[PDB]
Amino acid sequence: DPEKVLEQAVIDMQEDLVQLRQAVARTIAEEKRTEQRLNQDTQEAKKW
Amino acid sequence: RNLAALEAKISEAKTKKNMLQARAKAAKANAELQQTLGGLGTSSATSA
Repeated sequence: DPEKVLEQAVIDMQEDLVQLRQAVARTIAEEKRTEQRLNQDTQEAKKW
Repeated sequence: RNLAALEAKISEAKTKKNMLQARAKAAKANAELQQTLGGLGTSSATSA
């Protein structure tokens, strides 16, 4: 039956966009985390 | 000498495994983006 399927496909898409938003946010954490390290790390070289 | 060496060995063994684990986990997360994008909407919604 048509309406059921067509709406269901649309419903799936609403999940998907949230999943990829998580992955983006996760990636923002990776950049933040590496910045945090690299910034300090380069100073540690100076300290020693 | 055995201790000082062992301590350095331990220290880096741990740290390398941790940052490897982190980059491995991040790498599979990036691959999971490509896989979930490969979960394309070009699907049986068309059939509905």
